[PDB]
Amino acid sequence: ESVTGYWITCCPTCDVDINTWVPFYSTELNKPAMIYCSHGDGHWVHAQCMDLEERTLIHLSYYCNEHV
Amino acid sequence: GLQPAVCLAIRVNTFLSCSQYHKMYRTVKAITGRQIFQPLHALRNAEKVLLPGYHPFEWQPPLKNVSSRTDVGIIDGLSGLASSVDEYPVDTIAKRFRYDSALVSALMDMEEDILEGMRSQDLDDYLNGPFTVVVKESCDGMGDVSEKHGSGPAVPEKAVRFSFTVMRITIEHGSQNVKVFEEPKPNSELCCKPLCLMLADESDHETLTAILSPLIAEREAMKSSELTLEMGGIPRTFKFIFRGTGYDEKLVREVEGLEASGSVYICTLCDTTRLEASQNLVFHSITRSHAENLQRYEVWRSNPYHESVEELRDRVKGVSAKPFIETVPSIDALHCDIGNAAEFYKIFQLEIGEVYKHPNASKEERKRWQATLDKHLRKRMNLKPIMRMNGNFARKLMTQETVDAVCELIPSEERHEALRELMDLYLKMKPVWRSSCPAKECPESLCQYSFNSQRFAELLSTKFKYRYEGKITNYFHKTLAHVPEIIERDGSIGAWASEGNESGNKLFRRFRKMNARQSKCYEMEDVLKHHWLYTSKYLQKFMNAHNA
Amino acid sequence: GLQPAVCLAIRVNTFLSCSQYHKMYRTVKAITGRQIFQPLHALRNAEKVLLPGYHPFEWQPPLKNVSSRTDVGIIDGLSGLASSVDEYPVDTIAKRFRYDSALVSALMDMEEDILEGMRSQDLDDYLNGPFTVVVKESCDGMGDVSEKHGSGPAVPEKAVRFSFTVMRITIEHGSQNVKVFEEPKPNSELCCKPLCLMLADESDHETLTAILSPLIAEREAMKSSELTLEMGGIPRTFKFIFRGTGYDEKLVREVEGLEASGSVYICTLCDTTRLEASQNLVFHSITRSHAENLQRYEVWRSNPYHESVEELRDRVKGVSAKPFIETVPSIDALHCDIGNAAEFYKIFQLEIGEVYKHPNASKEERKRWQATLDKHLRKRMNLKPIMRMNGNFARKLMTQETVDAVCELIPSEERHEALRELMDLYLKMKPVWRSSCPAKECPESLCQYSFNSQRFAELLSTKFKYRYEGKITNYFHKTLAHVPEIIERDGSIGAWASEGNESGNKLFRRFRKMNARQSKCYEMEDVLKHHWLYTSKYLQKFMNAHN
Amino acid sequence: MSLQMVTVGHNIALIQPGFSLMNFDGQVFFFGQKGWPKRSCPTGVFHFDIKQNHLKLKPAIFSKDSCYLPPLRYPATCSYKKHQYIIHGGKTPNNELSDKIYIMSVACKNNKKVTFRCTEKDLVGDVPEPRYGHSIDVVYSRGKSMGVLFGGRSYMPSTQRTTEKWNSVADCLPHVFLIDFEFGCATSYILPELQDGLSFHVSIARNDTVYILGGHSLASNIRPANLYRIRVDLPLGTPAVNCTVLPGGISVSSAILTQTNNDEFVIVGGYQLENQKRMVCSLVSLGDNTIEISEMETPDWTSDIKHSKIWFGSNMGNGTIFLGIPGDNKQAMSEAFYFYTLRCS
Amino acid sequence: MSLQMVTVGHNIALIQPGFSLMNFDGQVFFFGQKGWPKRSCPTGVFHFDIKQNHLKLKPAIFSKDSCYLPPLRYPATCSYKKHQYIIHGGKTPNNELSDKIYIMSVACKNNKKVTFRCTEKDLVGDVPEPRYGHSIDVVYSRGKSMGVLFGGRSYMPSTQRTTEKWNSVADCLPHVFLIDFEFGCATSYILPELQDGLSFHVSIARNDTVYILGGHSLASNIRPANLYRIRVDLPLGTPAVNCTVLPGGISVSSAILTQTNNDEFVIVGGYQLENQKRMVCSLVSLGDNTIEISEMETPDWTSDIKHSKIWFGSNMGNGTIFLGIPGDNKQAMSEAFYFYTLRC
DNA sequence: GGCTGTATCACTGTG
DNA sequence: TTTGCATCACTGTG
DNA sequence: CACAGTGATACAGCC
DNA sequence: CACAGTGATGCAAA
Ligand SMILES: [Ca+2]
Ligand SMILES: [Ca+2]
Ligand SMILES: [Zn+2]
Ligand SMILES: [Zn+2]
Ligand SMILES: [Zn+2]
Ligand SMILES: [Zn+2]
Repeated sequence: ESVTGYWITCCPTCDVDINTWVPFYSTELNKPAMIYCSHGDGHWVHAQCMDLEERTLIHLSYYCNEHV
Repeated sequence: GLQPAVCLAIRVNTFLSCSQYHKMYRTVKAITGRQIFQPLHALRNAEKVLLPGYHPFEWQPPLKNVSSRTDVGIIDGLSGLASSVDEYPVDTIAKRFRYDSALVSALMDMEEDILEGMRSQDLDDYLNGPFTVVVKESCDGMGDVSEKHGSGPAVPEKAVRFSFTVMRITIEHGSQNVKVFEEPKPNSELCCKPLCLMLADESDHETLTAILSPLIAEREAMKSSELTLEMGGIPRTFKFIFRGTGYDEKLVREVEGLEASGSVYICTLCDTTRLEASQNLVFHSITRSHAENLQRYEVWRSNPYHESVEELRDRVKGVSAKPFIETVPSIDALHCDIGNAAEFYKIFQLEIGEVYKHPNASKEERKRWQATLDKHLRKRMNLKPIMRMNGNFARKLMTQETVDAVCELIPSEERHEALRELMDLYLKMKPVWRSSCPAKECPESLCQYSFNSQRFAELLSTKFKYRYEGKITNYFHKTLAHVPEIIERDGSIGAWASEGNESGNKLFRRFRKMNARQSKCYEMEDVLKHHWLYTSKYLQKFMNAHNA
Repeated sequence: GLQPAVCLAIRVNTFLSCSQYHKMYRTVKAITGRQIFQPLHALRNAEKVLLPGYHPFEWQPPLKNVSSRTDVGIIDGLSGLASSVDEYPVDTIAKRFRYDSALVSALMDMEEDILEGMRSQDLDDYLNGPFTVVVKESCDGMGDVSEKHGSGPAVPEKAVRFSFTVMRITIEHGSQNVKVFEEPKPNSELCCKPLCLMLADESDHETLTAILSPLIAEREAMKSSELTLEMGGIPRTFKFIFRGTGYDEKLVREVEGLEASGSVYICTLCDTTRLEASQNLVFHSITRSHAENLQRYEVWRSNPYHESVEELRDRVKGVSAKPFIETVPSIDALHCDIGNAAEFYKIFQLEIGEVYKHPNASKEERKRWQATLDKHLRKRMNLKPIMRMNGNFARKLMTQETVDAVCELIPSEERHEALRELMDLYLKMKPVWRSSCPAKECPESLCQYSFNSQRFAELLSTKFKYRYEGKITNYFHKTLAHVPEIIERDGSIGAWASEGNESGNKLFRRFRKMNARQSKCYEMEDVLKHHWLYTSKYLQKFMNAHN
Repeated sequence: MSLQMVTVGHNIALIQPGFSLMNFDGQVFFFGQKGWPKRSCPTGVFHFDIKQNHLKLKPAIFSKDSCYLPPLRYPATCSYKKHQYIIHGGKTPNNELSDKIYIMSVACKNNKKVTFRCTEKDLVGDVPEPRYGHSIDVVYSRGKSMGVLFGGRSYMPSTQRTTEKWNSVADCLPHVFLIDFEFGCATSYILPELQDGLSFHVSIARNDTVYILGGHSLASNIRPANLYRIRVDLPLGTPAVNCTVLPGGISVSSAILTQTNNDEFVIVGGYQLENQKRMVCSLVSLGDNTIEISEMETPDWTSDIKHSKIWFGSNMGNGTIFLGIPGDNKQAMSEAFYFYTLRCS
Repeated sequence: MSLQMVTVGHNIALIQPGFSLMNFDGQVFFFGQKGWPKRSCPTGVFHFDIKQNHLKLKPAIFSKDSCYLPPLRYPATCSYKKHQYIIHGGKTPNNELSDKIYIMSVACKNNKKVTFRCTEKDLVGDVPEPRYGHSIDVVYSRGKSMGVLFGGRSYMPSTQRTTEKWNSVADCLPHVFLIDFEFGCATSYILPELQDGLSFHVSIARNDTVYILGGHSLASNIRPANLYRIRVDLPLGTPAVNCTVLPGGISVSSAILTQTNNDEFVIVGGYQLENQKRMVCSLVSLGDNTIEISEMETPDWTSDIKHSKIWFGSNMGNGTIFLGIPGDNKQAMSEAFYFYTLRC
């Protein structure tokens, strides 16, 4: 965690839950990865909540679903 | 005077280690002058009758691929797995009984209760008619189990426990089956007999299969056979009908051959996409089984129709691995409650933040909402903030007073009414899938279930569409759809819950620390033996001998 | 028919909870027909004469700012701290005994031991001479103590334990002092009598001082007085000498007003800086004291000479706070051993990669070296990687077999002899500060300590100059310089250690979840009472009734 | 009046309840941190710089003649005009009261750095006892300046304090104190209108009058709605002090005071009852001999403020009040307090 | 022989001992991952791409007319020539032996993308029993191509298997199996020169001979230094097979073979004893009828490799060997292996 | 009259 | 014959 | 509707 | 040289 606690509701439809989190993308070794958006003040959102693909996440590694 | 069996019962039930018992016995003997308590060696001699591998039994027909010896106790869980340097690395210490020996020991321990119930049912106590024993299996994966210094394999920090509990025994004395025994507290830790203890990661599929294959082989071998055992004089015959409904959702996914817990197919009971579940929410059916999963895996591997990856995944709905454990499709009450509590907690977080109107989600406001909810809950309902979600938080969070307190932070009144109605519907639906006998304890709630589920789904689709439009949680889907069918099929969901195995995990963690040798090659054996001794009704009967 | 005292002793020392004892008593009574075990209310009545606040006692002169009542038991640790909304927030729950009553009870439960000790040296059992008793004080700050649900203060997840242990009692007969009693296991968890339990962060100065100020005031009042008590039907007079030694380095720095963590000034005994310690390494003295620190803080606050920040800190020698507890300058054996083991672990890591030949290295290479050492330490010594080094790991790592095992990873045999010599010197020095009576246990190792220290320092300054040229760790400095003198002054190092308090932390953790009510307003008092009962010699000696 | 959140850097832990804020020619400074000063900022005073709703606490360096004062958690602070600040009393981190007056001024100011001078002054005469939560103001009359100090809370006297109630706090006597800073002397006056001690009150310093409103009497556990006017005359002889009660007072404890415009003040924050927070803000209009107390519009409070148990704050001196709520929870350190800035026109 | 360290990305956990590396037109492919396939790469085959001492594993999609094979763990793999990889046997993640032959080829190659075709073949006749750790090679003679398969490890037969020893293994019979892929027919020959079974050995495919060196007999728990030459004659009638024992062999088990040059092979790695690793590398020179084995220079092994207890690896087909060392330091850490590359 | 047994209170831990 | 105590290779609180 | 505790207090009941 | 366990095994003692 340190200063990067990922357990925050990314969006109103944030399917991510700490109790039942599972690795969707083949990059989240122990904790889910988050994508940062620069719209407004900027915000970190869960990768799965964006409904992106593994290739898209790899290419990325911004405007979120409610900011586009 | 005090018998060795009674001394052993006292020592085992009152959480006393051998050294502490020896100190107590020494002090009592020295001060009083008479030997009130029996020596430790006498207790150890007297503890051998209860343990497996003592009573003679026969299998008709003889068990396939299982030895006919009746004098086998604690054995190595690796089952002779090759530890050679050339082969696959083995880092796992495991200890287990033989399934038939464990069952015969459990039946011998339960003999007295079986006879008492048979007498109480107004039946003569010498019948040898074929019985019917129901045993519920449970497999749990612990975490944060620290390893020990010393020579041996570099075992991981997670353990796996496989246990079973005898639920019901019935006998045929006419055109109907009369029940002669039933567990008063199915979820109690006092009746959860361990069968296998291993130190391996739950997700380590190779090691898990390598260790657990012999147990599944024995279970498949003795599904169709009869066990003859001398009980109270006459030899009597028993049959076994296994029912494994104690696994959690992730372990069910792993052992049933289904895909990862996050995918488009989100039910171990039916084959429905998440979008279809979200758009229907009410009407479904149970159409999944172990043989069907095996056929699905065979189709997936062979590709008989020459389809692409997506079409093949659609054809074989979620199965991409060969199952190796036959698990009856069921809903785990404890994990269902935990998931529903987490879902309602997130719903409260959204509701106190006005997501329906002006949903300008700010990176700071999203945390302000959680902070204010946690502070208000601590001030009103006396609940501290916790990172995960456990049972007690669920029980204290689903109460009506919790919604009454949360409504103080929501500016609107329509949202108050909607949230209160949703909580009332959930609380009215809860006692249907938690009671040990819904048809006799909550008949009105059991009958008025379809209407309540439909109203819950309609409310969740109308006044909460900002979160659930093409997305419904798996536990919500199970609770809304497959409660009545599973109740009709089994009799009660919740009696088959995993609470017993979860409490057995606590007992294991306590015994591994303060009731067993601290070496690396003996800890599992000692813990397994002491746990089996603890879950013995013959010993537990003495502690309740004061009242009769 | 077991007596209530015997039954209570059995229950307390066999780690049996009240409910388990009730079940055992019920079953034994029902299946035997005779009341072998006494009931719970009888045990509770019989335990009353053991908790603090039962025996009468007198203070002459009466203690300043201390009440004269003799019937005070478990009192609130907050000491009536204001809890109004306007005042400073209170977020701690604490329960404590009064120091005078606790010491009266501790002295009273060892009456038979005192009588036996007096008889063992041919003295009258009716002596009324001034018994001078030395009491060791320890204070520890634990971590990861779970908070409980409920209504009230939002206590943090940390606890602080304060404890005392009676070390020895001396009586002045004729013109010489003779030791009536002496603890044979000073570091044992059976003599760690608690005095105050609280739930606050160790590095929370405001709350820590607000809770611990009454205890320090009581100790100061008791320092210049005498206690009149009744034992064996005779009045006896007691004087007390308090020695605070169980503190760790961080806590002693925080309390004694020194600058926290690592800084220019590293030792709590002398005034040397890091560079001076690295340059000299063998010759120092002891100059720190509580009064000296108070004067230094006064000078720092007043700034009489009108100096800048650097000059003022140089003149104050790193004191930037007002001390409030008189901690005797000493070295803690457990933490010293742990730190030295960690330093030797780091030296092994560096020597595996041959840093003495390669001035620089990369992070990946250093991690690879650490992984290689951890992997190779399992095949030969049967050890596992540990996030934070502990005592058993230290004792296993400091053996010669460890340096023999790590020897076969260093490419050059030139470094093997140097590493082996360093390990041999450390193993020669260790028993001197680890023994409980060095003069009568290891006289040969005690006599030749300066020579070994000089050889160790020369080896560090010549061979291992790539890490210890201009920077020497504080515990290494203490071991090399400040130890030939603490043995002469006090008498032992390992006796005045924090091992007892650290082992009592385990009993605290066990009792919190096995012998205490689950609530935020009774758990502390229940744990305190049960720990005090567990540390009672009158109950303890019944278990050894066979011998 | 508008409320806006402000985020703190990596030293947010240095902010504790009762912190004092000082104003020097438009520069904001912070005093009274948590715990003893560390190596980063040995002096203990900080520069409180707010830029685009972001807070930074920069270190500050004392002068060569300074006396490095200990942190004070509830001091009594007043301004004096070279502009200087007078600090009296307070609680040190070792939880013991102080009875020393500290005068702080600005020695030399450079680019993005300020040097302070701190001087300790010893009082003579009927010296006030150590106390915290009291009010000290400065009165100018007939060309002579003095200071008026009211009572607060202290510990029990050293001859009546027991270790079982060591931290018990009792209200001080209602005696008023007049302090002369040219020679550092003090004189105590007893008044008939004052019979019960008050603590955590609000003081307004007019030309030759001190207005005292609010308070909290611990002896009676009540919060009186009393308004007192203390008039001090400084003739060639001994000073004369009179007190008068005025109808129209308000009940508040630990209220925050700001000065928006000339002859106008705003009271924000405080507690009416133990479990209730004063969510209304008051406006004080001064006059030649009379004052007017009115109620202004309630600011749009956030949901966290309206349902919190306690809150603290201080005054920046430019019409902006820096307030704080103990949000989140004592867990992994991701924000311990939540800080807002309130602008009163 | 140059030794270098390769840093692996986010697919490190996908590499477990016993994997297989295939060479297709200069590209390297990885098969036999740990656990059943995830949703990212349902096929189970990866594009083992190593560049500037960094390793990446990208998913590869099979063709529409292919069978999605399970992840094997010790298959007998051989090349065939229009280039195919034939894999037989192995252990599925459920610890059950598979007795199926999978032929893997390439359907179409796109820009930096390759599509595989996997076909399952059913054997008839004296079909080999399920086994793992054996060796299969391809022999060409008189215009006819057959395959030679030797023995390995296998579970006890179903008529002698007990749950107390369910996972016990035993060496298969030392019979030699000849497989024709044109019609998928297998014939078993019992050779009097072969008496003790072998497992984890090295097989070298010459024009019309197969050379077997190394092994580990389970019954005697020895590692004999016996070299065998199996020669297959393929007339118009029934085939003939003759086995000859030759001197000059070496003792090794689970060694890695690479082909640096024609009529030349390099053997690296193995286990001379239970714990004494074979740090030496051998050079095998092959002729039309005569063979020889010599000892080459020992590469500069790193500190971790010399003191490791176990090591595994595979051949990349370009004169390079990809071999791993267990990290043995996993405190909730993903990095559990220290892969290296070796060039001959 | 005094000892004994049991209900009650707000919580725990394995998830 | 039944009791009793030494021994082994570890633990947990740091 | 998890369930066996966790200890101190008060009151009904029996020798 | 922390120290009280921790359980099975085995030889000595009454
Ligand atoms: Ca679990
Ligand atoms: Ca500590
Ligand atoms: Zn999310
Ligand atoms: Zn966005
Ligand atoms: Zn379903
Ligand atoms: Zn020093």
